Amino acid sequence: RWRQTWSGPGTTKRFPETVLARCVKYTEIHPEMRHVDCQSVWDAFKGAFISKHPCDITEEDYQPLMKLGTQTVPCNKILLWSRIKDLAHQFTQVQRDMFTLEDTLLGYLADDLTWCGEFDTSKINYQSCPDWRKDCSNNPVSVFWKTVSRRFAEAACDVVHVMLDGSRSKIFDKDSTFGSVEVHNLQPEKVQTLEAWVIHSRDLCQDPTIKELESIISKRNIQFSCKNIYRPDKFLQCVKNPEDSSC
Ligand SMILES: N=c1c2ncn3c2ncn1[C@@H]1C[C@H](COP(=O)(O)OP(=O)(O)OC[C@H]2O[C@@H]3[C@H](O)[C@@H]2O)[C@@H](O)[C@H]1O
Repeated sequence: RWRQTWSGPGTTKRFPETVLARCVKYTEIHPEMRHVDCQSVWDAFKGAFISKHPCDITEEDYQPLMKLGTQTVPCNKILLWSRIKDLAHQFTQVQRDMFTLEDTLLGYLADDLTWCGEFDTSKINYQSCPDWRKDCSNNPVSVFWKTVSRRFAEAACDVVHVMLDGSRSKIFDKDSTFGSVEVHNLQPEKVQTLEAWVIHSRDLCQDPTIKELESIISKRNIQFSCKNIYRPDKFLQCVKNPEDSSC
């Protein structure tokens, strides 16, 4: 009452209604998902975490949802990112030069939301949810993202791009979802090159954590490439209008 069970913020208000509406909106826009039944998608989502202990969630819990959300993405146009979501989304919005995970049905449904249930009750917990660090890593949100990020990385081919935040302490972070899940699930048989865009001065492509990334991916038999983006404001402007003196 004046203290909560878990350390993290509770489930987003109107969670059920929100997921359902996002599904409707997504399926009206994208024609190849125009057949999906959103009620059953919701049912599948619910079934992954309702009445389950929010610290004992597994990837199998989410397989019904994964099956319903199966989607073909252009394998050579994938954009990954770490800790730099705003720029990555503004970029893909211009002319769909690339696809991020949130441009998929499943990524779109869950983006920016929090959720969890309770053991031996079918109630949603609007009070609090497990914190990944203080409480447990096997919570419904962390497990959802690990499962979908894995499959998304497995679908990539040819040249794969990643946006990284050059202002952070660790530009490449081995403990992030990109560093711990996506880099290890790219398929060397299909992926020719990983190219990083370091968003800002110095040559950050010489930064020690970037040399670590290069070494990791080279040892997987994948080529590594890196570019500095010194002025992200100018860069976005060039994407919208490559017809510019500055560009
Ligand atoms: N889009 C997305 C996402 N949205 C929320 N979370 C997440 N994790 C991963 N991704 C995808 C994976 C990668 C990397 O995303 P990252 O920034 O490196 O992840 P982090 O470690 O900083 O997230 C902390 C916390 O937030 C969620 C995670 O589950 C975590 O619990 C992107 O390309 C994207 O496709």
